Amino acid sequence: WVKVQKTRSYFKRFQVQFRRRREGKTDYQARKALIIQDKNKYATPRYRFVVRRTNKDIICQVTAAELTKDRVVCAAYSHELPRYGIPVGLTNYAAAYATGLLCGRRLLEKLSVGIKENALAQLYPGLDKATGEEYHPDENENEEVHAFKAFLDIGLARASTGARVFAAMKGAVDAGLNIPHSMKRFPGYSKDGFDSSALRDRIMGKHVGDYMAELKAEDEETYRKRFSKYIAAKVEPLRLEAMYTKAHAAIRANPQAVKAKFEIKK
Amino acid sequence: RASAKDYVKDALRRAKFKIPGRQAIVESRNWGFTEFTKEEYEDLRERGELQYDGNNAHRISRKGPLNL
Amino acid sequence: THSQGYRCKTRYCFARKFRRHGMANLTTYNRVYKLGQYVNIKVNGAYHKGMPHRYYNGRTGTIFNIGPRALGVQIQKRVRGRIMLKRINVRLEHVHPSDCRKNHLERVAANDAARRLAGQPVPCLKRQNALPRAAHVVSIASAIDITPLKYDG
Amino acid sequence: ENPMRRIRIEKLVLNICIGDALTKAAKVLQQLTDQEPTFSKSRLTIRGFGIRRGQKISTHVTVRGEKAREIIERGLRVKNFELPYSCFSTTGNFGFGITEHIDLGIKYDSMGIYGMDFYVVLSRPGFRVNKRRAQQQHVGASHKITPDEARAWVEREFEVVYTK
RNA sequence: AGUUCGGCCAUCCUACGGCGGAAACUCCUUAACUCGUUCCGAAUUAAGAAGAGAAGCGCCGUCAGGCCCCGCCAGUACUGCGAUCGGAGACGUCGUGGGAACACGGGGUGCCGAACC
RNA sequence: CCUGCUACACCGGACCGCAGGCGUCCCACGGCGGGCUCAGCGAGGACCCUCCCGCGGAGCAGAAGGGCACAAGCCCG
RNA sequence: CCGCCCCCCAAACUCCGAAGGGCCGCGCCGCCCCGCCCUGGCCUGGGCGGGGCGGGCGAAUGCGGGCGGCGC
Ligand SMILES: [K+]
Ligand SMILES: [K+]
Ligand SMILES: [K+]
Ligand SMILES: [Mg+2]
Repeated sequence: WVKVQKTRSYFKRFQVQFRRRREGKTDYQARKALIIQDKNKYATPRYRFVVRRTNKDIICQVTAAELTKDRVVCAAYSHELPRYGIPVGLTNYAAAYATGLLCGRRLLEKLSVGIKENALAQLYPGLDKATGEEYHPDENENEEVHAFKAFLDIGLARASTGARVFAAMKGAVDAGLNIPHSMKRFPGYSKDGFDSSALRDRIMGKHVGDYMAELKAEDEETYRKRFSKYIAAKVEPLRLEAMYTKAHAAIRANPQAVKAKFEIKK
Repeated sequence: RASAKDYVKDALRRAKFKIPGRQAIVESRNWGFTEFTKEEYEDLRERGELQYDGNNAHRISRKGPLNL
Repeated sequence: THSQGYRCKTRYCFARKFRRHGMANLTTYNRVYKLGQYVNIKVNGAYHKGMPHRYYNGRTGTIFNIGPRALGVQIQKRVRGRIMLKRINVRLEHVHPSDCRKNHLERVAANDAARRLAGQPVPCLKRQNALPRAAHVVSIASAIDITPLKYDG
Repeated sequence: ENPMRRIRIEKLVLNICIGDALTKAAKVLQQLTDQEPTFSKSRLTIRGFGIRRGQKISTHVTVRGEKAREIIERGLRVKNFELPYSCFSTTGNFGFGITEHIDLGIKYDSMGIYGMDFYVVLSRPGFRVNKRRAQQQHVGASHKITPDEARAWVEREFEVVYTK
C-alpha cells in the first residue's frame, strides 16, 4: 500500500560514517585543522589542550596525536579538588579555572623533574595573585628554553562569551603555558577596553555567593532545595574568596599527582 | 496439454519457413515453462515442498523470519 | 578526440570507489615523508587543489622536494624516443608511501642476519629461479580409473 | 508504573493563515501569549489562491509550560470538551482549531476576528537524546508514545469526550 | 567493568524484542548572574543534587534484511600466441598458455592504543 | 576552445563520425567564522503549522561528466 | 496503489570483472662516535660532511658503453 523506504537496495548502497562520527563525539574538520603541521617538520610533536565537561566533572588533558593512537601526557580532573580544599560547587567557573591551573602546574613540574639550572617550572613560574588580567608567557621571550606551547581543543561545545572552557584555558595560562588567545569571550570586554575586576568576580565565584544570599533572603525553603550540599558542608556564601585563594596556594605548592588505588567490579 | 501434443510441431514447421536461415525443432524435458524436469517435478510435487504460484512452480524457501 | 581539456577522459579513473566517498582518513596527514623516498601517485577525486594530471595516475617516483603543504615528485616519462625526468608538485591526498623496495630491504636484512647467525657452513643466498623437481616416490595402491564420457545433449 | 514515563505537554503551537490583518492578528497572539509572534513567507505562487511568493502569508507562535497548558484548556472549553477519535496522530500528538478568536474571551472586535489552529505535542522525560547536539540518537520504540496512550492520558487529564 | 582522547572505517549498520547498574557516563531540577532562541532555556549558556533504571549506553536474542569468509558454479563464459583446419558465408574447430561473474549452499556478526576511576 | 561516446581496461589514436556546449552572467551569486539540514513519504490540524523516518533520491549561474551532509548546500555577522 | 514471481535489453547503464598491458625495485649494509646550520618546550629534528670497528658480492640469459658537431 505504502512504499517501503528501507529496502534490500537501500542497505546495499548505504555507507556508514566513522564510528566516532556516528557516536557524535568527534568533528573531523576541526580535528584536521588542529593536528595539521608543515611537512618539513618531520614528526615533531604537536600538542592539544583538550577541555571536556560532563555532568558532575571537568577534565583537562594535554595530548599529542601519533599514527595509530594518541598519547595523553598529563591529565587533571576536577574531582581531585576536594583534596586541595574545594568541597562543593564543582563544575562551575571557579572549579574550571582551578583545574586548568592544576593541569598546568603538574605538566611543567613533570617536565622539570631533574633539570638543575634552567627548568620550565623555575623559568615561567606562572602568575601568583589570581588577578584575572591579560597575560602572555610568550612576551617573556627567553632565547634558550621557550615556554610550553599547546592549542585549545574544545570539541562540540559552543564558544560563547563567558564559557567555562575559556575559564579553564585561562587557568592553564596562569599556570604558565603558551596558549594563543584573545580576550574576547571573557567577562569584562566592551571592545574598547578590558577590565580585570569583572573577571576576578567570576574566577572567585561571587555570583554563586550573591545568589545564595538573595535566595536565602527571599525563599529559605528553596534555599534548602537548591543548595543542600553547600548547607551540609557549611561553607558560608562569604568565605569563597578565601577558600579559592587557599586552594590556589595548595595547587601551586603540590601539583604532583597521587594515584588513588581502587578495585573495580564487573 | 496432451490434446495438442501431436500438432505443435506442425505449427512450428509453419513458423520455420518465415525466418532466415536454419532452425531446429526440439522437445524439452522440462515441465512446461517451469525450470524442473518432469520426473523431478513429479517427485517434488509428491513430497510437497514444491511452492505453487500463478503459472510457475518454485521450491521451499527455508530462509527468513520463522512464521511472522 | 576533438577536445583535450585538462580533465578529458576522466569519467571512471577520477570517480570514487563504491562506499568510499567523503573525507579522507587522517593518516593522509599523519604520515611522515623524507627526501629520496619512493611513492605511488593515485588521484583522489574529492580533493581538487594540487591534483596531478591524468597521465600521472598509477606511476611510481621519488621525492625531490619537501614543502609546507605539497610534496615534489620526480617521474620518468617516455616521449617519442627518449625518457624525460618530469617534476611535479602534489598535495598529500594524492600520494601514498610506496613498497617497491620492501622485498629488497627484507632480503638484505636476512642475508646479514644469517651470516651473523652462522650451521657452520654459509648457505647459498642468491635467489634461485624454480628448478626442475627432483626424483621421488608416490604410492599407487589406490588408483582411480577415468575415461572420456559420452556426449549428452 | 514507573516515573520517567509520565506524559507531559512538550509544546503548544498556535497557527494563523489568511494588508494589515496579519499585523492585527500578531497583536492578538501578542496579547494572548505574551511572546512576540513570528511570520512565515510563501514558498510558491498559487495565483488561484491569490498569493505571490515574497508575501508574508502566515503567522504563528509556540507556547510552553503552565502557560501552554492553560491556553489549551481554554481552547477545549471553546470546543465544549469534545474531540474526534481520529484526531490523534499515529505519532502521539493531536490538535484542533477554533473559528472565532474572541471565543476565548471578550475582546472588542479595533482588531478583527480570526480563527486558529491549536496543535498539542506531547512527550516524555528523556526525549532530549533526539534533540541535543552532541551524542544525538533516536528514542526507544518502547519509550515512544502510542495514540492509545495519548488518548488515554488526554481523557484522564482534561476529561474530554470522544466523538466518532 | 567504566570515562575522555584516538587508529583502521558495517564481522561495527538498520529493525523489533528482552536483561542491567556499586563506581562511571546519562535522563534529570532551577532561571539571580553569563549568554542566547526567523518566536520558544526545545537548542544553547550559567547554577544544582531530590528522583530513575523508562530511554540513550552495555549485553543477550531473531529458520531477521544488510555486511564479511569459504566451497561450488567451472577448467564452463571469455581470451594471448600458432595453423595451406572446416564452412558460400555468418561462425566454428585443433595445438600451446591465462581464466571469470551471476546464481547456489555452509559459516561468522569489531579488534588494536594512551590516560584516569 | 569544452563534455560524454566512437576508442578494442597505461598514454596516444581518423572522418563534412554520434549527442551537445563556448565568445557570457554575479560587490555578491565572492572571503572567513558560526549555527543548521535538503527532496520528500507516511500520519495529524478552522474555512500554512507539527511530528516521525529521511546516503542525498534537493541544491551548488549556463553543456555534459565528476565531486560534496555537524558540507562545497541554507541562514546570520 | 502495494508485495512475490517472470520473458527480453543498452556505444553515450554498471554492484562484479578477466586475458592483456603499464609504471617502479632486485647491493651495499649494520653499530658507535664527532663537526656545521632552517626547525622544536627541551638534552627536538632534518640536511651536509668526517672518523672507528664488523662485514660483503646476493635472480636468469646475452653483450662493451656514453656524448657532441656539420649536413642531406
Ligand atoms: K527458415
Ligand atoms: K606527451
Ligand atoms: K536504559
Ligand atoms: Mg569549529
